[PDB]
Formats: sequence, C-alpha cells, structure tokens
Amino acid sequence: KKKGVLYVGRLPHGFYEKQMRMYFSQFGPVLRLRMSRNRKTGSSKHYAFIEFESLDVANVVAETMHNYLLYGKLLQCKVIPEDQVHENMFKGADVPFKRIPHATIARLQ
Amino acid sequence: VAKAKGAQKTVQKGIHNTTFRRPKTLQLSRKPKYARKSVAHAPRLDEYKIIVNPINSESA
Repeated sequence: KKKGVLYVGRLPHGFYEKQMRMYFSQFGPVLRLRMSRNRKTGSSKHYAFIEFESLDVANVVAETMHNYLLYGKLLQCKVIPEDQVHENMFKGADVPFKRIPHATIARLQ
Repeated sequence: VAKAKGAQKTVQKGIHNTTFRRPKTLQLSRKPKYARKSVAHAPRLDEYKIIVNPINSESA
C-alpha cells in the first residue's frame, strides 16, 4: 500500500547497489534503489537509500540490520518517515553510474 | 509482509532451526587383569575318590 523508503548508513566497502539488491530482494521486492556516490570519480559515499513496497516491510529491515556489525562497521538503517522524503532520492536509481574520465579526456582534448 | 517476518527475520536468527523402555546398551564382558585364583583346583571328585570300598557282606 504505502511506499516504504529506507536509509542504510555506514556501508562497508563492497555493499554496493547490486549487493544490496540481491540481499534485500529475499526480504521483499525492491523497486527503486540509489547509493550516494562521489560526483567526480564515482567513489562510494557509503550510504544508500532504498525503497520498499510497504512501510511495514520497510520497518522489518530497520529492526534487524540496525546496528549490524559488518566488516567492523555498525550498519545504520531505519525508516525515514514520508513527510520529509524528497522527490528524487532515486534519480538515476538502478542505473550504472557514469564516471567520466576527466583527466584523460582533457589530455585527448 | 509475512515474507520477511518469517524465514527472513528468523533466518537471521538461525536457518537450521508408544511406551518407553530402557534402550539396549552395549553390555561388555569381563576382562580381568588378574585371574582371582592362581592355580585352578584339581578335580574334586575323580575315580579314586568316587569308588571308596567294596562291600563283601553275606548279601554281597
């Protein structure tokens, strides 16, 4: 019914867009997933926002993986209420991020 | 939501989860370290003790 949106923080290096999708899928279907990345080199910002079909499913994860010691990192995930969700946490979600080779294109240019 | 509540919430807490008679149990046999009698006794009733004497009475 109600579109559940979830935040995940303190991402271990590796828990990237595909790894999260193939993990949260068995919890429940995942529609729109984006993971914040550096504008310049596309490096990870180590925090991602995911969406779930229902807040009830969205709150399911928030009470299991919250404070989930992973590779020495305490995963931070909890439901973000819909009042303050913005329009485009998933702008370009599920899309291979474009990292442009700024240096080399400058030398070629 | 039941998809995650069961077997996705509890998998993270463990995926692997007439009358009665005393069972027969292996009953060993004795293997003494010392045989309790050094020399086995010689036979207690042989011919020379069975037949003690003949009777030579008048009826005999």
